[PDB]
Amino acid sequence: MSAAITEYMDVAQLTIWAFWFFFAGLIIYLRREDKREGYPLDSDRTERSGGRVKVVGFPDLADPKTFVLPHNAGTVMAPRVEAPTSINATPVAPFPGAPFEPNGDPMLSGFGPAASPDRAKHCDLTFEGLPKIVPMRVATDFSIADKDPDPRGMTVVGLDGEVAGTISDIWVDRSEPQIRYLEVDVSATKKKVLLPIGFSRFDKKAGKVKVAAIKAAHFANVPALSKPDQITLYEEDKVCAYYAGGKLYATAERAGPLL
Amino acid sequence: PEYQNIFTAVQVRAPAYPGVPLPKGHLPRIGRPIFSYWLGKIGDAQIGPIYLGFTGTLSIIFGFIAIFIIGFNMLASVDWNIIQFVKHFFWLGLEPPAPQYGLSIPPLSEGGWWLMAGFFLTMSIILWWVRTYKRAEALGMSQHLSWAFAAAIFFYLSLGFIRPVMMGSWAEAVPFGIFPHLDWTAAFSIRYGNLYYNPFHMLSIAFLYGSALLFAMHGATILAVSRFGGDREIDQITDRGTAAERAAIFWRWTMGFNASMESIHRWAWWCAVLTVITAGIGILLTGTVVENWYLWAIKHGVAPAYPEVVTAVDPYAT
Amino acid sequence: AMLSFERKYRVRGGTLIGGDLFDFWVGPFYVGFFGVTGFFFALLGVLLIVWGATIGPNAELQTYNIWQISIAPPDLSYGLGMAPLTEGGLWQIITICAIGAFVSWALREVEICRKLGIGFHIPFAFAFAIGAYLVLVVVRPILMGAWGHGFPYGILSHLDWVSNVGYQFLHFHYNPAHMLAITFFFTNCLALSMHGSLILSVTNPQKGEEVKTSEHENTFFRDIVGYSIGALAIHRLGLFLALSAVFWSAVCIVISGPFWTRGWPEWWNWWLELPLW
Amino acid sequence: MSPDLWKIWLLIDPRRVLIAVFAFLTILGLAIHMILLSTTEFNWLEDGIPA
Amino acid sequence: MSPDLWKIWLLIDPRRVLIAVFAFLTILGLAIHMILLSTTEFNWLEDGIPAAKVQQ
Amino acid sequence: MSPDLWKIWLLIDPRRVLIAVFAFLTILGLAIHMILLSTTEFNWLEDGIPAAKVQQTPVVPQR
Amino acid sequence: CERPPPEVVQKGYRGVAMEQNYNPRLLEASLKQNLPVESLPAAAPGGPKVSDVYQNVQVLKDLSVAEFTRTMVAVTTWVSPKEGCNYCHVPGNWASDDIYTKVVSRRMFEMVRAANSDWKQHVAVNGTGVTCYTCHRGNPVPKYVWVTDPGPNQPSGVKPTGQNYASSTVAYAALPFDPYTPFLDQTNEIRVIGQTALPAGNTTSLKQAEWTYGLMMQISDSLGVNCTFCHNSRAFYDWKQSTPQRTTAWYAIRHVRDINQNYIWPLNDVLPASRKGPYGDPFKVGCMTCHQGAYRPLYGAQMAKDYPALYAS
Amino acid sequence: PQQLYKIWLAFDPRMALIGLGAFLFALALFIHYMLLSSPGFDWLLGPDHAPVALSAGMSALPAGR
Ligand code: BCL
Ligand code: BCL
Ligand SMILES: CC[C@H]1c2cc3[nH]c4c(c3C)C(=O)[C@H](C(=O)OC)c4c3nc(cc4[nH]c(cc(n2)[C@@H]1C)c(C(C)=O)c4C)[C@@H](C)[C@@H]3CCC(=O)OC/C=C(\C)CCC[C@H](C)CCC[C@H](C)CCCC(C)C
Ligand SMILES: CC[C@H]1c2cc3[nH]c4c(c3C)C(=O)[C@H](C(=O)OC)c4c3nc(cc4[nH]c(cc(n2)[C@@H]1C)c(C(C)=O)c4C)[C@@H](C)[C@@H]3CCC(=O)OC/C=C(\C)CCC[C@H](C)CCC[C@H](C)CCCC(C)C
Ligand SMILES: COC(C)(C)C/C=C/C(C)=C/C=C/C(C)=C/C=C/C(C)=C/C=C\C=C(C)\C=C\C=C(C)\C=C\C=C(C)\C=C\CC(C)(C)OC
Ligand code: HEC
Ligand SMILES: [Ca+2]
Ligand SMILES: [Ca+2]
Ligand SMILES: [Ca+2]
Ligand SMILES: [Fe+3]
Ligand SMILES: [Mg+2]
Repeated sequence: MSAAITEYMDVAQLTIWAFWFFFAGLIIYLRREDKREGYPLDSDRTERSGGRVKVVGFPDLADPKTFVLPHNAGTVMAPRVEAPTSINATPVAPFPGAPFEPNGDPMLSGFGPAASPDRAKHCDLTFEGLPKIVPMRVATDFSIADKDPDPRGMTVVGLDGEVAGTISDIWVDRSEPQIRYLEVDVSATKKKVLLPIGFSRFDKKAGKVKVAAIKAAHFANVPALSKPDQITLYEEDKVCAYYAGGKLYATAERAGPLL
Repeated sequence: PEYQNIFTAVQVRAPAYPGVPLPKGHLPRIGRPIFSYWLGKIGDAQIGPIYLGFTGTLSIIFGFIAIFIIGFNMLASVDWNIIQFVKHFFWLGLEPPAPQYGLSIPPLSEGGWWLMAGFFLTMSIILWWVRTYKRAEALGMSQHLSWAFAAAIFFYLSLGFIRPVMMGSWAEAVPFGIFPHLDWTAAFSIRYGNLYYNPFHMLSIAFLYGSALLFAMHGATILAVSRFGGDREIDQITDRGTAAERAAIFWRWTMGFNASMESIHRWAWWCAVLTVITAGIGILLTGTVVENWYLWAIKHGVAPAYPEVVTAVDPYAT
Repeated sequence: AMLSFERKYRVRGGTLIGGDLFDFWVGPFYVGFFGVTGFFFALLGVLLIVWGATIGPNAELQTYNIWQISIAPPDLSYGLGMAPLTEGGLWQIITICAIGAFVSWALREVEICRKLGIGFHIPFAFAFAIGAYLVLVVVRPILMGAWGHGFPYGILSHLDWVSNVGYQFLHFHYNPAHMLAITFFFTNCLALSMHGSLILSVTNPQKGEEVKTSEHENTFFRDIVGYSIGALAIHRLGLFLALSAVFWSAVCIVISGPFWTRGWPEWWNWWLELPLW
Repeated sequence: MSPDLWKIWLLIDPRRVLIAVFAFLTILGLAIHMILLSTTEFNWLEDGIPA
Repeated sequence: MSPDLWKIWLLIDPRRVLIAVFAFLTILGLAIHMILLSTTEFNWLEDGIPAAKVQQ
Repeated sequence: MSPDLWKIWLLIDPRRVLIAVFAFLTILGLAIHMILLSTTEFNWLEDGIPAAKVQQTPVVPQR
Repeated sequence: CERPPPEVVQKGYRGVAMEQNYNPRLLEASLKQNLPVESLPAAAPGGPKVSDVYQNVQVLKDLSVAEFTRTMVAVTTWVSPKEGCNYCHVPGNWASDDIYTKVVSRRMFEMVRAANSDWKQHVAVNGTGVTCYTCHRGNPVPKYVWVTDPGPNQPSGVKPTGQNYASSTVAYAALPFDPYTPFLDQTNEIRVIGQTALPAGNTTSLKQAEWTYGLMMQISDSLGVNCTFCHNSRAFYDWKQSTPQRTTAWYAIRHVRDINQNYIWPLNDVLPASRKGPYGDPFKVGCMTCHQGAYRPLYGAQMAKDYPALYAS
Repeated sequence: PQQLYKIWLAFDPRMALIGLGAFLFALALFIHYMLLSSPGFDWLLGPDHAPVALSAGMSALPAGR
């Protein structure tokens, strides 16, 4: 029982080698956990082989893991199969790794920055089973903090500083009190559209809302809700993606380059 | 320019939330919650309530006794002069017994108070660990947090208790002070030959830098996709939306591989824990199986060599 | 190659420089113009590091051991001028190549996030680490007066540089900005451990139980410490701590030598010489 | 001093004033006793009197 | 100096100024006493006057 | 200065300038008094004037 | 706070970062405090001898009268210029020894002549030399002496630790603040680091490394340098990687121990009580007594070579 | 240049004045600091700057390789 195993080896060397073995095992485990979403990959190697060679890399995938959702919403497998889709674009060039062109009208195309998957068509729920994101017209116990603007009646201006409507209601979150959406009453179609907070800037001096994503004339194509009191995971994603597409498709100068 | 979601522009007030009901046989939560406006610009503007059981009361008592002993000895070291106590506060400390006692109990002024303070502080830390385990299990959750706290406690006990017992003396332990314990940290490296050459020290530093890198990347990633609802990570884990897809695709295009919304939080968990695990080993090997880390590195061909441009004559080798 | 849900996002445009000239993907990577520039800067830097290892400090101390390979900066007698290739100019060329590669990487990230339609938090955060490196090898050598104040490029030799620079001030723990940076680093590690633990605990409950909701996350930390910060605020705080650590470390290293040339404990004398005591 | 000083108590909360003055007086007494203990002339325990 | 200075209480809240004055005066008294005790000339306890019954 | 200077208060309110000035002059006076106390030429307490009448034992000449 | 740039002296291999940094303004101010004194003109060589005109000459027995009086005139300037010659000599004559100052100075002469002949591996590398002015600088009592420090007052039943207290003797660190007694007066081991990769019977505690650290802080404060002036910090124990000044420091420690044990302590009987510490020991010599913040006394000004009465032969 | 007034048709003057003032102030600070560092143009040393002369074989800085 000493510190020298041989003429060259000692304890502090064996300990570091044992750590390296454990670290290799841990890295394999973490990389296997990383591969529960989006694998097996979609490449030319699979389709040339007639759907025979599946590209997963190393290490391969794990056995499916089960999540059970509350209030009897169902069960979801962490590694699952999903239906291959047909995109709304067309390749710019036939060589591999080439970009695609957003066929049609880019805002109303569902491709690029204006793209989204199809989530479940049910509202997110609280711990008691109520809808989670609701307007303040039904969450009456809520209130605006003191010494704060209360953005009701504020005019919303578009990308070019042209007014596109006014705020009508505020959609809040019952579980965590914060604002998730603004409701804009568009004065071009007599309709009401939702606007995420992440795409709006509060000019509290002059009482304005700035939307730098889309222009004033684009507020007429925002996807609408099914019922005026609640929203689903599908519609929220669609609404956010429509505004996100304007970060590239709004004007002719936003595609680049600088030089 | 564009809203970066760093501060909350407009706040909304709802009534206080007592919390998820606890099962039978639990005490009620104490305190009435209140709201802070300035605290609500960066996070949640609600403070309280708190749960205090029996383990939580015992932890408080033990810890306050330990801290009172430490403070009383710091005050006694300046002969009861409170002004001089304020002047020298960062330099004062309570320090371990002398090396001529081994693992015995010295008088109070010569290291008994240090032993009592260490025992009581260790008891409070253990009781707080039990409290965290019990609160995790009361709500039906798992026990990851208690495992991470157990790793931290393992490093703490290696630093203060296990290594001195292995070396056979209490003088190897760290003092209770601000500048005193930094002095201990410097002297430990000097005595055992340049701790930079300890390979577990190298691994621990790598994991600390990695924790900082991982938290910066994850925070920036979640803040960048929060316009799509990305901050609600549980929903994205159980139902993948555009936030998770864009976050994965960004990193896949940047560095060739990516993680998942669920999987990244594992990379976060293991990176931090391995910071302290490799730390606790690194000092248990020091002084027990390795005497000089620089000479150990030279023996294993790790230390670099430089041209001889300055040198000294050895007066012990004449 | 492509994830099973990635083909919807490979759109044309959003480039900063180049347009359609370099707008393509190479395997999983997106390259662009800055991809080309950064890749070839990195390639030349690697090849020059390998050649510097091949030459070695001498013909006798040259070795291919990875722990012992070191490329060193010039002497302090050259000032801010350009040194001969064998006497420290290779270090300067490699430093230029490294700076070019880092800036190219950041600009490629900017292009990628313009393409995906997301915010610019990630390149902004990377710029802090780039700035810390630039303070290490550019700002401090110019303020001091010579390129020889930079650190050598080697796995074990730059540790020797850190140790000797630290002992030039006799006790580096008493540097105040150093204390602030260390506090931020430790706090960041603690916060990361807690965030990971809570998310995993909620997502992986006890056996025969359903996935926990958002209320449980807040209740847990209100019952442990009496306060909960929220889902978005924990990421805010993590980014803030991780960037503050680096900012204060850069401050701590740029004041050692240029703005203070004595021992670091002595700096505290202003507190000990107050007339109150 | 004018007799109408009793109007102070409708300007500041009596409970907070009571607790603040109690805490301040206790802290002041402790501080003065310790400062006296730190000296050589006024340390009644180590003065050696009576021997 | 001015027969109209009593308007000052129409601007600054008296309840705040009372607290900000009492606290400031207490802190100032403590600081001045500490400054005096930090000198060898005005330290009334360790000056050796009158006499010294204890040995040091 | 100009007779029409009194218009300055149409831009700055009395409360936020009165508080600032009153919280500023006190700090300036404290800082100046401390600076003078720090020097050996303008320290009125330890200047030795007038006389000492305080006796000032072996000493430690390292400090 | 200071403003750049500093003056830098490189000591090691490039990239190893063994350098000295000086603030030019601080350097000029420090230089203003260490100027030398212009020497007296040389004496006429020849004439009457010392051993034939003086009675109680014991140390300077082998000089000439002109050189003897020149040496007396110079040491009047070096030590006691204000009081003159009555400081050492009783008024009325010169052969009497009824005053302690003359005896102390007679011992000091032997100390200086021993320093200039027996310790040339310390004080004669560049021929700087040691004179009475090196320590006194015109003052009867040197400005940088030390005694055994008792530390801050403690309660009657509390055992002192000797540390955890801000002190300028260790450059304002929380290290043991009295490194003089165990090292510069007594003879304790300074080495704490082992010289094998694996344990073999080296039971030095961790608390002794702090005492060594305190002594090194005092040494570097006395010389106005940093650690890398003598060391390479990756191996403090390694003499092969150190600088030539480390050997000089090694000899200087022994020189100071010799001075304290053999020249200062035996004088403790005849010195007045105003020259002693609270423990009853006299004022003693350290690294600060001669260097006074410079890497050489007076930055290496050479004034000892002009006076041949300060050499043993 | 003849028709330079068209340069204000592309750049907003309100931002241009802010940028110009900030840049000019930064340039002035940098140049003053550079002069303060230089050993020839340092007016803080005083008009009567007389560095200490070395009477004997003394050197302010230690020798280095
Ligand atoms: C005796 C020595 C002194 C000491 C002397 C010094 C000196 C000297 C320095 C520090 C610095 C640090 N010290 Mg210290 N320090 C000491 C003791 C400590 C202790 C301790 C427990 O005692 C701790 C925790 C620390 C901690 C710290 C940190 C605050 C800081 C290092 C982090 C940093 O700068 O990030 C900065 C991060 C970077 C620079 C990363 C840059 C990476 C970029 C992005 C480039 C890309 C990398 C790569 C090329 C990518 C490709 C790689 C692969 C191919 C994929 N020190 C002792 C007392 N310390 C350093 C500092 O503050 O620097 C600013 C510093 O210079
Ligand atoms: C040279 C050093 C001298 C010395 C010279 C002086 C001089 C000169 C002065 C003091 C003053 C004070 N000294 Mg002294 N002082 C010495 C030694 C001491 C010792 C001691 C342990 O030996 C103590 C405990 C004190 C304590 C005190 C306080 C009583 C007082 C400062 C009070 C304060 O902080 O107001 C801050 C708090 C407030 C102002 C709150 C406001 C009070 C209210 C609103 C107004 C008064 C109402 C009152 C509370 C109740 C009714 C009182 C009526 C007016 C009768 N001195 C030594 C001997 N001392 C000052 C004094 O006399 O104050 C009265 C003063 O001018
Ligand atoms: C993964 C490794 C990292 C880590 C992890 C970690 N730390 C943890 C945990 C985990 C997983 C916990 O679960 C636990 C916790 O509770 O977190 C919220 C904790 C914790 N880490 C802590 C500290 C901590 N962690 C550190 C580091 C790290 N922790 C690592 C970097 C450090 C450093 C770097 O030094 C510190 C200081 C605690 C805040 C907490 C555990 C607290 C605990 O156990 O306390 C027990 C004792 C008491 C409560 C005594 C109290 C007695 C009286 C109340 C005193 C009265 C006087 C009072 C102090 C006066 C002042 C006024 C007061 C009102 C403040
Ligand atoms: C500022 C907060 C923290 C942070 C953040 C951060 N780092 C980042 C990012 C962010 C946000 C990225 O987006 C970016 C990334 O892509 O991450 C995956 C990155 C990154 N941070 C990295 C590393 C890294 N970060 C570190 C630190 C930190 N990064 C901070 C703690 C460290 C430390 C502490 O040492 C390292 C090593 C990379 C993995 C990656 C950037 C990759 C990159 O720039 O690639 C381009 C360059 C090359 C591929 C080759 C360069 C060619 C050179 C010739 C190499 C040698 C240069 C060197 C000067 C010589 C050798 C040095 C010796 C010491 C060996
Ligand atoms: C108003 O406030 C009052 C006056 C009441 C109290 C104030 C107190 C103050 C101001 C306290 C300040 C405290 C400070 C600054 C503390 C600093 C502490 C630090 C930095 C500590 C850092 C490290 C210390 C460590 C790691 C010590 C670890 C020791 C351990 C683990 C020892 C365990 C020992 C055991 C279990 C011994 C058992 C032996 C037996 C049981 C026999 O002992 C009795
Ligand atoms: C050059 C040859 C001389 C002469 C003529 C003297 N000294 Fe020194 N000296 C030194 C120390 C530490 C002391 C003790 C402190 C003290 O007593 O003041 C002395 C003391 C003296 C005295 C006695 C003065 C007195 O207090 O009455 C005298 C007369 C005296 N010295 C003369 C230190 C040193 C040195 C440092 C190593 C050197 C060199 C000298 N002295 C040289 C001389
Ligand atoms: Ca008594
Ligand atoms: Ca008195
Ligand atoms: Ca006076
Ligand atoms: Fe997260
Ligand atoms: Mg200590």
